[PDB]
Amino acid sequence: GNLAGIMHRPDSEMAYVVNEQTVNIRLRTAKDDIVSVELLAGDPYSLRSLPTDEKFYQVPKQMTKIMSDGISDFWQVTVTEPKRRLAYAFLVTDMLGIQKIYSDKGFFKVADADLMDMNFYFRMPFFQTIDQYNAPEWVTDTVWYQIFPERFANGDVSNDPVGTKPWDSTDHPGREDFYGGDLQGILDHLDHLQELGISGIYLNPIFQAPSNHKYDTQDYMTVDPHFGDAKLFKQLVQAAHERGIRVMLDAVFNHIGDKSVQWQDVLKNEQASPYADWFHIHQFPATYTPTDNFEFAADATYDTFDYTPHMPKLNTSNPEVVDYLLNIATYWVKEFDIDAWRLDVANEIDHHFWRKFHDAMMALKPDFYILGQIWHTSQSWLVGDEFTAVMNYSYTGAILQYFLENESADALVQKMSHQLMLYRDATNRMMFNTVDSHDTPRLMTLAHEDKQLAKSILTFTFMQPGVPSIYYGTEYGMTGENDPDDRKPMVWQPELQDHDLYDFMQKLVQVRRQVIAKLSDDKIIFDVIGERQIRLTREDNQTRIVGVFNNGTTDLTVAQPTSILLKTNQSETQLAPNDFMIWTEPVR
Amino acid sequence: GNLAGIMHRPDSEMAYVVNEQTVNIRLRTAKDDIVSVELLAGDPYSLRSLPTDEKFYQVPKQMTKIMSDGISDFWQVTVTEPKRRLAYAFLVTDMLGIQKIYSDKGFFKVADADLMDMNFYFRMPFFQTIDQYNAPEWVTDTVWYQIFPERFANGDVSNDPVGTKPWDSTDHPGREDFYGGDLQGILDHLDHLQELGISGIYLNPIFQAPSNHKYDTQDYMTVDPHFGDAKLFKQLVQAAHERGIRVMLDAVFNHIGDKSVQWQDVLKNEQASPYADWFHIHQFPATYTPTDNFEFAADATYDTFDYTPHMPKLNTSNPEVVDYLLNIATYWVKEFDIDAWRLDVANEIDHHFWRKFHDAMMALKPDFYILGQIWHTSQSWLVGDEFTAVMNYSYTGAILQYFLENESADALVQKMSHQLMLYRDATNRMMFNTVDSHDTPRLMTLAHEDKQLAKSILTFTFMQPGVPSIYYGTEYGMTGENDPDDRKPMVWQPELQDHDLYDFMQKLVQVRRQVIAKLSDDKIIFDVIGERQIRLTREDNQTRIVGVFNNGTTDLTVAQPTSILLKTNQSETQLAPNDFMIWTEPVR
Ligand SMILES: OC[C@H]1O[C@H](O[C@H]2[C@H](O)[C@@H](O)[C@@H](O[C@H]3[C@H](O)[C@@H](O)[C@@H](O)O[C@@H]3CO)O[C@@H]2CO)[C@H](O)[C@@H](O)[C@@H]1O
Ligand SMILES: OC[C@H]1O[C@H](O[C@H]2[C@H](O)[C@@H](O)[C@@H](O[C@H]3[C@H](O)[C@@H](O)[C@@H](O)O[C@@H]3CO)O[C@@H]2CO)[C@H](O)[C@@H](O)[C@@H]1O
Ligand SMILES: [Ca+2]
Ligand SMILES: [Ca+2]
Repeated sequence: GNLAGIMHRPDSEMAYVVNEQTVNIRLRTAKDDIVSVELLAGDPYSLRSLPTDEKFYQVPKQMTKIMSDGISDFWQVTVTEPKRRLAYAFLVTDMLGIQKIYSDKGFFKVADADLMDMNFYFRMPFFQTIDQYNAPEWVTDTVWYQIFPERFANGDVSNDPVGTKPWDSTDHPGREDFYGGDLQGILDHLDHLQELGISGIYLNPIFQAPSNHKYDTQDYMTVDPHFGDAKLFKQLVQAAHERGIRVMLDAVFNHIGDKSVQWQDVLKNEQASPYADWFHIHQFPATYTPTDNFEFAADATYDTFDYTPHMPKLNTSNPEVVDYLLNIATYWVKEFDIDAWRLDVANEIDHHFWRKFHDAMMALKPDFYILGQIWHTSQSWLVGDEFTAVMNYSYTGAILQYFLENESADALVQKMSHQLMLYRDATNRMMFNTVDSHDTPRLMTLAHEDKQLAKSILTFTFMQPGVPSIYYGTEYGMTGENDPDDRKPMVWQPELQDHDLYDFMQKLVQVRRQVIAKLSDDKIIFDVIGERQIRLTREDNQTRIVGVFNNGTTDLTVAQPTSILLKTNQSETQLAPNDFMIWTEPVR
Repeated sequence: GNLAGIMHRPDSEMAYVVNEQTVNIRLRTAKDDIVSVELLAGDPYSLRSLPTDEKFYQVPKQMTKIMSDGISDFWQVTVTEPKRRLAYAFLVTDMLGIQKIYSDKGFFKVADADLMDMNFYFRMPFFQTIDQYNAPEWVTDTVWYQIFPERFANGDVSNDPVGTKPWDSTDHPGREDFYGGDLQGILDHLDHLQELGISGIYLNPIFQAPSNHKYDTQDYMTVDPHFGDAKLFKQLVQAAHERGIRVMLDAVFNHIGDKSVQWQDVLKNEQASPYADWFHIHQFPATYTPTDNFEFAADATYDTFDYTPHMPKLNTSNPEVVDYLLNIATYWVKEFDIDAWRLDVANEIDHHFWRKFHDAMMALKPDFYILGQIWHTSQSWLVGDEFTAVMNYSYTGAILQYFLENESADALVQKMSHQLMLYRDATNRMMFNTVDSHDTPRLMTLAHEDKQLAKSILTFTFMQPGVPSIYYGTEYGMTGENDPDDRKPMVWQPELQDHDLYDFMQKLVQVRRQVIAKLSDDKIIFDVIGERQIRLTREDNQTRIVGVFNNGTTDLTVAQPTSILLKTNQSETQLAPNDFMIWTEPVR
């Protein structure tokens, strides 16, 4: 066997507590190298303390191969142990029939393994629910809608910025444009969101800031006055909740704007500022050389987001900054009852801070949802003591690459399988899946205005374990290249809206909320059935939902399903290129 | 190449912060499968934000193969980055000359890799010193001596337990014997410890408890009155410090004794006890069926250490228990100035508690030493936010197995290499190495009274990266099987002491403190030079210390060293079986 390809990391996503008496254990092996894996497991102390002749290693548990990423296979088993202490090792057999035991002490022939010594084994020493990962159940039933508030609806011309342009969804916005969108506009169109079927709103930043995007915060404790005021924000959250819609705000804690009181004080007083150590200033006075790009300087004497001199990095190791940020985080939850925080640039703030943030939020609301914006693998923030989930950019990015280019279905399934095996099972169901946002090109533009392709991408994404989100205007087919062109004014003129796509999105949201979300602890299966042909299955003990996606260049015939949920061809048996068909069937 | 054998886990012992601008990065590969590894690394944002044509991936950094465990090879490189943000990927070339890039996105041909996309890469997103592992420098210079206080010296007959036996180092103690050892006895023999050269004392538990070992605590806030009182303990710590000797106490926080006020209250009041939720009680009244073994019950209705009904497990998730234990931990440090805590059964207490414990201790004493007693791999407690180190049972156990049985030198070197690559480099230098203790058989008994073999084991262990400890009486050749026979009264009668071994131990302690501890960031090298023949090298930029160990059945000839530090044969060139020779030489 390929022993270098076998690995178990104790106390990780490969060995974790599910409830007071139950753990999940995983093993990695080299792809198709290992034929079977059994777990030897039980209470460590039982071996030499109990008077019985029976020993826990005499009764193996079979592990199941659950996924492969093309390089490795992943095996899993659930174990229950009333004594809430577990010692375990793996019996691995390769394709030639060579069996070894793999433990914390390495690889052995069974005959050479010291199976009576509790210290031979890997350990889950005591099952600690205080240390475990917990998923808030309400997220399961959510479909999110992301609003960039400057561009969703102008409900009040009287708060418009100077220079506001006429509302025109066909514009190509510049970086510094204003169109006057605000909180009253969101309130005015809650009916649209309820009719679409969404159950969560994700807002980009709404606190006082000079820009149209408001990531360069001036005051975290004030709704930007071009958007509204505290009374109006409270009204919006209550109106959303009345409609069964949760609210997630954007926390921009990595950096502050340079027009904040704190940064202006540093500019006035230099190192004698009370805020000097709230930042990362290498040389005083804090300075930079301007360039023709507002958002770039080569030589700022302080750390910044990216290279922009207008977003000085906050020193979140400073206890005064920790207290300031936790008071902000607490204020919006306690006073306005929001349901979730989306954490901007979350990876660049330290774990010590995020553990304090987690503890503060869960003390206010045990079912709070904490979503980190991170584009790369995020294991260290998803143990159970920091975030609930991250933006799932790597997962939706792989889906986009498959549909928009010509890679094999095997490649896509390998990438998705790799992603799922990075994290605990419950974590995977909390990941936030969006195919576009205020920082990437729009779906309809990536698809070159091929609506069938757009529908395929959305449907495939809405079948995945994580929770889906719709970026405002996707439901009407809005186009746009990357920022700022992905921030067009929302299309409210019916003559400019794709009504067929809107009808489709209503149906797809209902499949997600009424069928997918109501399975009970389901299994997902990825089957490559042909060249660029994928069968996706989700199934519990009662119900199987199946989606077939034909993204090759030939027609595909499938058996006529008895209960079709959603399809794009008029046929009940034929899929043309880029067609799909979703159906449901009882499990036999 | 064996791609299934290649792995990098970001934000772990494979990618960690050393100081504000510097990180260490490791890669695992299959043994001898990969010929070279280069790191491509730099500021993620530089790729698209800087106006220069130069890109960080155009200038690779070579990684060095530092260790192999017989299954995998491990590669390492240190990276400095003034922007304190790092994106990185690995260029790996196998034995056939096939080169691929390995990143957070998987394996690629270089030509297919999206090297201009910061999200292609693994990430160290911002270098957070608040999250890093820190090693206290003073531990570097320490040699510990472990005292089991009931058995070290009776300095006061007036506090002896009823039934105390005459002091006789030739006895085989029973489980419930008392010999009257106490704190005044330790004070009385500090001269012996200073003459031996030790610089740290590790005490087994000293707080009020009914047993001879005192792991069944009755009151954590009181020195056991058969050992002494608070005034005497303060005197002992001050006298130890005056001699340059640090003090480590044993914290028994997993379980309490059944004669504690808290457990007795549970027995009196059942679930109406104010302490009911300080424990893990499944059924009230808390009960068990006694057996002929005091330390065993099959059916206790509450969780216990092992299966002993006299050590109910504490519920360290309960905030009242957390506060109680942190107040104990703080009291002995603040009021008596101890230097370290050794944590009994540390793995069975939750990480949430240990993070609070760490924060409390470091707030009192930034250089505090926190040592966990854990027999299995301990990665999750050694990140930098919980313990400093653990008891290094797996490492010294491998050394014992080599010297006492007949395995190959390759096997030993593989096991030690595996251990070192589990942890950060600084952590490895904080691990606590003892070849015996109050829970295992004595060295001289394991060696079947072969003093040359005992000397070999001690010398080999004292050359390792971790800090060494001597269990009381090792320096005079005390014998003993496992507990209780490893707890004989200390041998103070000169006619019964091995004076040659004592002289040897003085010399070995001086080699450790005057030579090994004073190298500056050294490299350790393990060379297998023959059948059961090992050359161990430690070297910095000025000094190399070399030890050769001949544990085969033939004579071994070595070149005459110019500066021999320690040897067992009278020859300066010949090692007989079980001889060793340590020397020092300048690096050329
Ligand atoms: O002026 C700089 C920039 O500010 C705003 O960008 C924010 C993004 O909108 C937000 O989603 C987040 O994105 C960054 C990721 O966190 C980071 O890891 C890396 O991938 O870059 C992303 C894009 O910059 O954070 C930024 C900063 O708060 C504003 O929306 C942009 O128009 C503007 O260019
Ligand atoms: O009455 C039970 C037992 O109590 C005392 O044993 C302690 C050991 O001395 C101490 O070092 C520690 O050892 C345990 C390890 O933590 C645990 O992981 C596993 O390896 O078992 C070890 C040995 O029991 O803890 C125990 C309990 O506090 C006492 O010294 C013994 O004589 C007595 O048998
Ligand atoms: Ca407006
Ligand atoms: Ca005494």
